[PDB]
Amino acid sequence: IIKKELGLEKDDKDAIEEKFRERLKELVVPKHVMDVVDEELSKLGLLDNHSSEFNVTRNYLD
Amino acid sequence: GVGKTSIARSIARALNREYFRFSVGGMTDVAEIKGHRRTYVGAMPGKIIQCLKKTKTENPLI
Ligand SMILES: Nc1ncnc2c1ncn2[C@@H]1O[C@H](COP(=O)(O)OP(=O)(O)O)[C@@H](O)[C@H]1O
Repeated sequence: IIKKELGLEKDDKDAIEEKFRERLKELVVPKHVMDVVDEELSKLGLLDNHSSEFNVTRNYLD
Repeated sequence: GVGKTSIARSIARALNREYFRFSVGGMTDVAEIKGHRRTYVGAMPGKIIQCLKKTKTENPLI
């Protein structure tokens, strides 16, 4: 109850999702790269937080 | 752009069995064929499962 969407509810990866989306929100972003970023985020959610390929994905999206 | 996919669609119509199409182009990860073990949150079935589910048949035209 204390959480109210705090702490464990961020998952440490959807935080990256939100960070990237807000970072590119002000940008008038191309639709193509928009869907590519969506695919990258989908893979981010499809990959664990403790692996090398996930780190490479995070770096590429960075 | 020669209608090959349209040929497949017409064959499916002439065979009364559903139509589905799949893209293997440049894919290297057999995961999309085999999905993922479902253990990982975000793991997904292989596209064949999606095809069979949508086509609603065990004798579709793939
Ligand atoms: N001989 C043909 N008769 C009818 N339609 C054709 C023919 N050749 C090409 N087309 C057209 O091509 C379109 C689909 O092309 P597509 O199958 O995507 O090309 P490719 O097979 O090279 O991928 C269809 O809308 C279809 O009407």
